[PDB]
Amino acid sequence: GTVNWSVEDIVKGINSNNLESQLQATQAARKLLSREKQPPIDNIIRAGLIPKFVSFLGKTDCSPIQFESAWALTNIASGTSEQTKAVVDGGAIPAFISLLASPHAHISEQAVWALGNIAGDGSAFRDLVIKHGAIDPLLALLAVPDLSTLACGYLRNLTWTLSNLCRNKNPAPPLDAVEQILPTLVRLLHHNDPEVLADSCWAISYLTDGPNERIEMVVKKGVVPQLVKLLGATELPIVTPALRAIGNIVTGTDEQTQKVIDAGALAVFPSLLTNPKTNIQKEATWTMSNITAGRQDQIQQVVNHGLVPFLVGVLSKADFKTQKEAAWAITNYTSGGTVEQIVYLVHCGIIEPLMNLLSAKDTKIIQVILDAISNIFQAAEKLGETEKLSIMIEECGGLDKIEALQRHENESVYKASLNLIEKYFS
Amino acid sequence: RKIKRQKRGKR
Repeated sequence: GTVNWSVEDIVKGINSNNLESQLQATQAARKLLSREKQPPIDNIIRAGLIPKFVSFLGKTDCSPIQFESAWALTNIASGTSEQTKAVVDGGAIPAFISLLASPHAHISEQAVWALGNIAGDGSAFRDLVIKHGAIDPLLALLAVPDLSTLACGYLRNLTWTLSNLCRNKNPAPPLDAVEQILPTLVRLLHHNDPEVLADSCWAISYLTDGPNERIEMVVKKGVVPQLVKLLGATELPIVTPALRAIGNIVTGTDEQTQKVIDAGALAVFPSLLTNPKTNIQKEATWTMSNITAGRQDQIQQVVNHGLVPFLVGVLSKADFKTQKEAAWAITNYTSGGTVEQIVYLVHCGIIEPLMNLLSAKDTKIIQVILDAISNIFQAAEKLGETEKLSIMIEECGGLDKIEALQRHENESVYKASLNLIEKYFS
Repeated sequence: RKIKRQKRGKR
């Protein structure tokens, strides 16, 4: 009969001098806080119950009240930043870290969960959890010869909490903390549970979202081939973070991008660039745009894998944001590519969709497309085929679009368009 | 050229 208690009754029980009455009331609070219909978190906080729960976390010889208070506090910490803050202000971080070593698995797991919510609030609470020394006991829980001997839910909660310890920026997690976490993270990235894999990929995607030194920390552990494998996974919750991480990595140096290419990533992009999930297509086209910004041999690898027709396709038809990413990929390709590669791009049919996209209201995409067209015209000049390109552009209706752009609000736009008209359409 | 560009309750 710990169901549908009032906050007043919970308070009466917790303020009793009776450990069992306190346990009953704490379980009643846990049940109140574990309902999907507007859990009365703020009422529980206003009642002043957080410090009592925290003190209960330390009652070693009453493991039930440890568990019930840990669960109640976990659900409080799962709410707004102010509610998580109320939990932290009650002294919960060191108590939960001390619980991580509990001989009862459900209590240690609940402490893992609570620390995950706290760390996931933001960079400050993440770093505060780290300062209290959570990483060592967390990783100690995972120091087993074979991860398959752990309970599935326990392992999933550990992975999610570690991922939250890798999450958030301004600042990014401490470098020493990342180095301490990464080996276990790679081990988890090779685990066979789909949720563990998804959360490990999210962690890696966080760690690779930053300067090239962070990307290097990750790539040095040799995870790129496993990331490409997971990029081939059937589960969207795995592919999404895998692709996000690969994109992050190819925002780095040409050597890191080359590690992505060598692992076989481009072979997956025919499907990714046609994926029915809009976000997958957009992220894959963004990754392609940063690969085409690389060296000429890397552009050539893009060509060899047959991805230029897929870029033409996405430019021809896709969500407008994906089309913007595709236009950027084309501009990078044309800015860095050889004359032969640019000619090949034209032979694949880039001109007509590129010109069709010059009717968009977005100014940035117009600038991008005009720069790409200028680069293609420069290649044609180097081949002395500018007249052929001008005729092609005129046949698809692009000359009309550029002439109209000559009188466009933005400045760079009309300047570039007038330059094109004067230089190649006289 | 290159462009750099949670919580869970129980029950």
